[PDB]
Amino acid sequence: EDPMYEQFLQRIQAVRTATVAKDISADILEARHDYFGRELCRALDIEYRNNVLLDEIILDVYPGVNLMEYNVPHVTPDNYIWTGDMLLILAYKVSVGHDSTEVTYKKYTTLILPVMQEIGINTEICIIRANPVTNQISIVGEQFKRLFPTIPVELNFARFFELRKMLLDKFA
Ligand SMILES: [Cl-]
Ligand SMILES: [Mn+2]
Repeated sequence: EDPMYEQFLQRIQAVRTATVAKDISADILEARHDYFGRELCRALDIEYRNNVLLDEIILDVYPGVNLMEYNVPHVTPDNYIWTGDMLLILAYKVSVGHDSTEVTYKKYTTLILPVMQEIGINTEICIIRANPVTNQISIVGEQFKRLFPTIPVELNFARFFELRKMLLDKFA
């Protein structure tokens, strides 16, 4: 009787269509991504956000920026850390493979770093990935690994697994 679980259960119970069920599956994958981020930020004593506009990040680190003379792409990374000298752009991932990591890594690089270079904010793209089966944590970003060499998260993706399995069983 978690509310998140009960609400997915109810939709899986209700769904008749493979088409509508695709949306439930994506929402489960999203909720799983967000649970990892929430837990990861608690373990690291860093502020949890999910999807902050790049414009909002620039204004927090440098409120005096003359924002009007930059083309700021309207991307929403998962989170960020501003140390006072470097900006760490964070994305969370829950996956067994690398591909989603490499896709996002390149997306964030193409879209964030150039305007940040124009502004003069030292920025680095970091991705943290949880394997939902083994609970192994893979990190990309040299400075993140320096700031957080130990990550004491305790994770449990079983509820997410059970929900997805029930969908897959409904639509063999
Ligand atoms: Cl994910
Ligand atoms: Mn995201």
